[PDB]
Order: sequence, then structure tokens, then C-alpha cells
Amino acid sequence: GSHMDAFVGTWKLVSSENFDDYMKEVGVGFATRKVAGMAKPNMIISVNGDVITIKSESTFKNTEISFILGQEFDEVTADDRKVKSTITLDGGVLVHVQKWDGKSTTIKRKREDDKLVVECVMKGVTSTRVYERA
Ligand SMILES: COC(=O)c1c(C(F)F)nc(C(F)(F)F)c(C(=O)O)c1CC(C)C
Repeated sequence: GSHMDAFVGTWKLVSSENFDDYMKEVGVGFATRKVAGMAKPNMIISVNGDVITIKSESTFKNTEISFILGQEFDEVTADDRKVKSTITLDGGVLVHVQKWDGKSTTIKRKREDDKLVVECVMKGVTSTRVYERA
């Protein structure tokens, strides 16, 4: 077992706040904001050895990343940014930093009660997206 295993499973989005504003700050265009903002993703998190896989599945896109904690990787995001990503596990929180074009956004994933809470930050704008087990 590992501490990280409280994230493993299949999660469904139950609430979102300020996601349109977060996407605007990231630079997402109008049409993608509208369709992606309507999405109700499931988040599938699995661990096999040192490799963590996180999939976001929705009517908009199916996206999947696999990574080792602390080891940078190239990621194509749902809005088609080509970013350099590093994910670490710091005090029980998965911290995902994406770098591109001299910009940075950080996505934190935390367990709180029976929720998995995703906090997304860009240039002072936060979105909070709350998931529960499927
Ligand atoms: C900048 O926004 C994104 O990168 C993004 C977009 C959007 F860019 F298209 N759409 C979606 C989804 F709702 F469509 F799934 C997600 C998501 O996984 O929730 C994300 C990831 C984000 C919550 C950190």
C-alpha cells in the first residue's frame, strides 16, 4: 500500500466554481470554454508500481497522462497546449505544475472527506472542481 492509493479509483465531477474564469486566464478560446465548461468528466486514477495514470473522460475529450512523481514529461492539454509538466506528492496533495510559453498553472488534487478536490490556479484565478466516487 501507499498513501497515494486514497486517490485511486473512478471519480465523477459533482461541482465546479470559476472554471470559465480559470480557462480565460489560461488563454482558452470562447468555443472551447463553452464546450469544455459543459463537460462533466469522470477522473480515473490508477497506480502500477511507480507509474501513476490519470484519465479525464467526458463528452468533450478523453485525455490520459501517465507519469512518475518528480519526473518531468511533455503533456498536451484538453485545450491543446503543449506543456512541460511535473507532478509531485507534497504533504498528501498531488501538485501538478504545467509550464508553457513563459506561463505556469498549478493543479492540486486533495482528499477531503469523501471528495477529491481539484484546485486549479492561473495568475491569481482559482477554480475549484469537486469529485466524488463513481
Ligand atoms: C485549462 O483547462 C483545461 O486544461 C481543461 C479543460 C479545457 F481546457 F478544455 N477541459 C477539461 C474538461 F472539463 F473538459 F475535462 C479539463 C478537466 O480535466 O476537467 C481541463 C483541466 C483543468 C480542470 C485543470
